[PDB]
Amino acid sequence: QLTPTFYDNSCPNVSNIVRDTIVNELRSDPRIAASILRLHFHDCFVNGCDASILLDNTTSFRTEKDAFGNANSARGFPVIDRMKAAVESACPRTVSCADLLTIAAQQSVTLAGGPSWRVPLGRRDSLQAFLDLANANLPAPFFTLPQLKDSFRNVGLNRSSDLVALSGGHTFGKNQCRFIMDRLYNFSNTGLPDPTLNTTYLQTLRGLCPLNGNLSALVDFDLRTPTIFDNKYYVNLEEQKGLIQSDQELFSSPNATDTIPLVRSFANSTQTFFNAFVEAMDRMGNITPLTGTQGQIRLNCRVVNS
Ligand code: HEM
Ligand SMILES: [Ca+2]
Ligand SMILES: [Ca+2]
Repeated sequence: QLTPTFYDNSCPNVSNIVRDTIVNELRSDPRIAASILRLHFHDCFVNGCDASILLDNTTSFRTEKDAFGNANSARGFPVIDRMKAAVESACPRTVSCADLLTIAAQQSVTLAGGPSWRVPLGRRDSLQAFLDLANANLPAPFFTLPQLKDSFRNVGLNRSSDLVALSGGHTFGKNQCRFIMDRLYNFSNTGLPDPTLNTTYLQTLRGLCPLNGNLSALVDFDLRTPTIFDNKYYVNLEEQKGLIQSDQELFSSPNATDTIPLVRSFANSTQTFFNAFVEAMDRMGNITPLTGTQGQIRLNCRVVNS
């Protein structure tokens, strides 16, 4: 069983070391908090939160970094190496990369203005990476609501609250133009924009992402508070201003009978959202972890110990 007090004796200052690292990085890169939270999400959705995503290529297995959901998208790996080194110095061979990334995700949310809580700990590190599983398990922005629900259920999160609350991670961070081009100019081969996208916002997004333009150009997920972790993400959905298809479907999909009330509830109360986010985050952080003597305490998050 994972427990929040796992390192209270072996490495009491682990959380503080992680926090300090993120604080320093944020000065030069205000996007790092969002990036780190996303890394934890992509870790947990593939064989569980086992730091499998942090592993680099080997001649026996490919890195998840080349998955369709990670390539030229996932970022912040050097920052993780930095805090890991700092933690190894303070507490040699004690904190697993999987736990480190979980704490980093929680601290990132808090630093961005979100809720503060102690995450369950005790996870251990994987002995391999899973590229095929990542391509199969990571959801895509073009998924319909039923597909989004299927993706979450596939990894163990059955609750619509899990999906709606965790999608709140899009209250900050960046998104490439490439992922919304269809919504802007030709959605579902209709030759028309996605009707669920607010027409005023459509104009703005088209100006940021012109047809035949730079597909790698970045746009803010939350037009209200781009770098602050708050419930504004849901207020946007209510006004048809969710950035990607998967965002707006939580409120506009024909299958959203169960998610609409959750979206409204989170838009109406920050407390309601924050409570749900912590609950969902801990549930996601509890997906098939390696514990006890299973796996290892990786010294270099990029490679399995030898
Ligand atoms: C429900 C399905 C989800 C889909 C389809 C999805 C899709 C995406 C896409 C397309 C991007 C843009 C990547 C890029 O342009 O490079 C992204 C970014 C991001 N996502 Fe999600 N996401 C989902 C769920 C989540 C969850 C559960 C979290 C965390 C709790 C999360 C946190 C983030 C963050 C913070 C970013 C910004 C990262 C950065 O700026 O570096 N996402 N997501
Ligand atoms: Ca993983
Ligand atoms: Ca925000």
